[PDB]
Amino acid sequence: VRLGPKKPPARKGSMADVPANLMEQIHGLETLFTVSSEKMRSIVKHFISELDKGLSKKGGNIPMIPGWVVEYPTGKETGDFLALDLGGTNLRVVLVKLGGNHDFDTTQNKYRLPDHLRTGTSEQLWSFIAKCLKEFVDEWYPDGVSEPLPLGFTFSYPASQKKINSGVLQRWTKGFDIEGVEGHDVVPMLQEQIEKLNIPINVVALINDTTGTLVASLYTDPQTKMGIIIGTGVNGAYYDVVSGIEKLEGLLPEDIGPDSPMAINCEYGSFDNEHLVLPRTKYDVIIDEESPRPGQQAFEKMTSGYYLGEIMRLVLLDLYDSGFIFKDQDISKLKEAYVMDTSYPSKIEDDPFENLEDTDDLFKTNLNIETTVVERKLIRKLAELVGTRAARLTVCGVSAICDKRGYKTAHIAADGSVFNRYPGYKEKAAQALKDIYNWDVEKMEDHPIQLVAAEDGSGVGAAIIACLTQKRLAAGKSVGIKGE
Amino acid sequence: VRLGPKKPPARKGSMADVPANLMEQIHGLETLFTVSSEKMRSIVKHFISELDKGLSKKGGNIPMIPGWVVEYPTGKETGDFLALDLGGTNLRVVLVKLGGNHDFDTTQNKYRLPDHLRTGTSEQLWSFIAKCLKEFVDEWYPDGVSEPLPLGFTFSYPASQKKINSGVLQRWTKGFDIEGVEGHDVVPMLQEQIEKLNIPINVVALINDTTGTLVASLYTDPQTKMGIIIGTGVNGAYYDVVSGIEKLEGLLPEDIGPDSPMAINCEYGSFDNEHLVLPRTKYDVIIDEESPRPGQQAFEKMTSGYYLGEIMRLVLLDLYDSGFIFKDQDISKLKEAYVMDTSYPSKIEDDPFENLEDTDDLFKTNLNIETTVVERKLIRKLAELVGTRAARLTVCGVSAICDKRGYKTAHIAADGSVFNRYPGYKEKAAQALKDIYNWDVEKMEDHPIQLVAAEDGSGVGAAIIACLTQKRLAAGKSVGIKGE
Repeated sequence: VRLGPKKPPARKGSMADVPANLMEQIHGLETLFTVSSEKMRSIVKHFISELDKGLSKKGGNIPMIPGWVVEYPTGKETGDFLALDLGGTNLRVVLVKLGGNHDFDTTQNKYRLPDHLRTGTSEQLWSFIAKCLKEFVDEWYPDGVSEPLPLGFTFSYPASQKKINSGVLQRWTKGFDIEGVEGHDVVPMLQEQIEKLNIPINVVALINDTTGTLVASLYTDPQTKMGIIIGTGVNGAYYDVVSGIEKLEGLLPEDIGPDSPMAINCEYGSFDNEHLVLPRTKYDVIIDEESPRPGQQAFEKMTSGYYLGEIMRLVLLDLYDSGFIFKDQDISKLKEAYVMDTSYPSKIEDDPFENLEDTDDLFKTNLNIETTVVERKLIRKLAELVGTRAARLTVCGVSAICDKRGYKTAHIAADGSVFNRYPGYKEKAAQALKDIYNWDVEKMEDHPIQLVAAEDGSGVGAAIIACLTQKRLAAGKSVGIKGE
Repeated sequence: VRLGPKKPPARKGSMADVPANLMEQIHGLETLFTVSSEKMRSIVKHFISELDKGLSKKGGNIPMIPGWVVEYPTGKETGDFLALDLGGTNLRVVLVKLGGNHDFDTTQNKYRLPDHLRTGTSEQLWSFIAKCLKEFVDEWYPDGVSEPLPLGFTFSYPASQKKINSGVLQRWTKGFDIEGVEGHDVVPMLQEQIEKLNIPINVVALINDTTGTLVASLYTDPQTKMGIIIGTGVNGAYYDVVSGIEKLEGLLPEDIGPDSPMAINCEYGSFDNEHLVLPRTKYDVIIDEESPRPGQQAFEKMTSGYYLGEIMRLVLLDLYDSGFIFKDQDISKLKEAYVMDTSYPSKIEDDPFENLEDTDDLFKTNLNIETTVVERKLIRKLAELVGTRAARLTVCGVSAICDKRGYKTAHIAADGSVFNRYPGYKEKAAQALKDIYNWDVEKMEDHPIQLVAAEDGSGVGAAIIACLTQKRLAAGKSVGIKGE
């Protein structure tokens, strides 16, 4: 039925019928968008320097935020832990029972926030969350608990913390506008409503979701060396060592000593805001100039899935202006910024046909543009270049973290819409790693450093970080700066 | 992010808070929609009697159509062969190179049919298809070929054939309405257009796609015993033996002997149109009575994914009318036939939350109905019952074919949107085979009869049947009834 259920083979992609003038333009696009293996190596050297610089006292464009997880999960932890994952529209409550053999069981609910909460009072927001937590606990522990359930709170809003059981909101985003919260620690605000309702929970950790991706995945997969999100936003987290963090010198208690692990939330979207190494094209420059913050987020702009259609849009417009393509078409829909989302390069890269009929129907239907087959062949080459460049640049952050820490082998626990859904992304990223290291290895499943699907960072990961944190808190081991 | 990239585990699905009166209706639904293994076995006995009846001279509700493939592919076939698949919106052209080691390579194009084709003239249709084939051959064979390319034509319209290289259209479907084709053999009509354009192709076979699914999958997977489609429509194909086909007695040449294999396209959607054996409910009766052809396609109506939402819509409306659910809601959407497509039970079965928030959002957003959590638990149970009943009744068809032919081990090469995408469908069907055979086996890979993904029947399958047929035609071996 249709093409049958199995993944169609890649199209042959003959260029024999493409006229010389378009072939010249395609080869021009290859020089603008191709990232050489040696170029990746060059970017990784700079990236390692900038990781180091973000951990220094002077700091750098990469935040390199300490995540206050100062131990590795062993996979042998047991017990019941909660996670709260607060988004802009919904929250999720997860009960994780850790089985102590790299395994876990989950029970989870999701609650839609009423639309007035976002602009309501502080107390009503924390009240709503505590009400959801009471309803969930009352059901799953109808006879109560012997000890309070430790909870890990994924709060992925700009926030700072001097210890793991704290989060001082810096500024509301994802929609919110509530008074009396910016500049305050949210952990006591949530805990106060929890205690007001006599719910047996202690909020012991506040985290970024990518730190949670790292930790949940290392609990299940002991080869895990990094958590990476490759989607609309981008981020990476990994464990560095305290002796490598100059900006914490003089701030730590003796029980977070120089050889302690320390999870880092890199927030590396701002890598190369100086615009030195990343291969920004005139199209990337336009994107940046037209973005909400020109000059910010350089690495994110170069690797996020959000921009991949817009790159194509601007290139196609440039080709149309130069008189090469769409000569007798009405291209008005193409002039709309972001009209081409990530589905465009994805559907074009997935097209299994030599005549590129999926790509034909996509342009005719969505943009009112008729194409010749050789135009579609240029379009398909361009989509391939854009998806492949994004993968090759994302793996530079992977290779920089691995080389910084001396990981010769690693599983890189990955999540995000580009990793999970972009066509051929896993193949592109594996070939990119192989190109960087020049490995003599036949199959991608045998690569020394390889991306694998992550465990749930904002749910499971927050619950396992709560476990690790409660173990320290109970023993009186520090999980923050001296005195905090 | 979200719930992380891996399939969430199944929800716990506690029924502890469901009031007694609603819990009685839930258990009533479970009794009504569960198909016991004892009932599966009984259905299979009647299904086998009906397969035998369809092959008899007097015939029966199951067509049991001889497919005129009278040999098994060995996997040693080599060479270049074409397939054409004509659907209602497009046609697909496929070049299949057979490697001689159960292996093949494909090169394919897809041509969208001009708007006017479906209602234009026969000449317009066959001339369009020939033009597409000319453009395709002229490209992949620019210096021509040393022998004409044999072509398999997947023409999945009601048609009769007295030999494989023929198809006399009975009735257009899929929106076609072309004068001067019904009651005529379409093979010479296509061949004439190919010859007018001097394209080096011989149309050697016309097939139903399910016959293609059987043969392509047996070429690649020597354990294949059946091809099965579980989608919007349902069908199954397998090899019987000529001595087992009474309705061909007296009609065959000596070289299609009593021991020859014969592929059968069952068209078993009409099994039990008498409505005596399948466990219909009043809801299935309403679906049949309200359908375009009441009393037809009984087995299709009980196993196709097309009706799974509509079964739920009717059950839910019945429970509302009875006063049990949605009291005080505006249920007018529930009153629209086919408002609930297959995505409803699919999304509901995938909902990972104990409070069924995905199901809550689906009902509010799409149906304008607010639910209590206990209503959603009834809705979820109903979706599981409906998907599970469909899987177990499809497995009765599989088990009837295996038991008819004495297959105690088999790969069942499966395709269609239900098999490929319906949540948990592969585990539902594997459990159903274990139940009917009462196998003492823990792991699915140890199951002696298993559904596996099919190879492409309408492309690769048609091309492989062209290959088998060409070898016979060249040698003078028959592929049809005497004299045809």
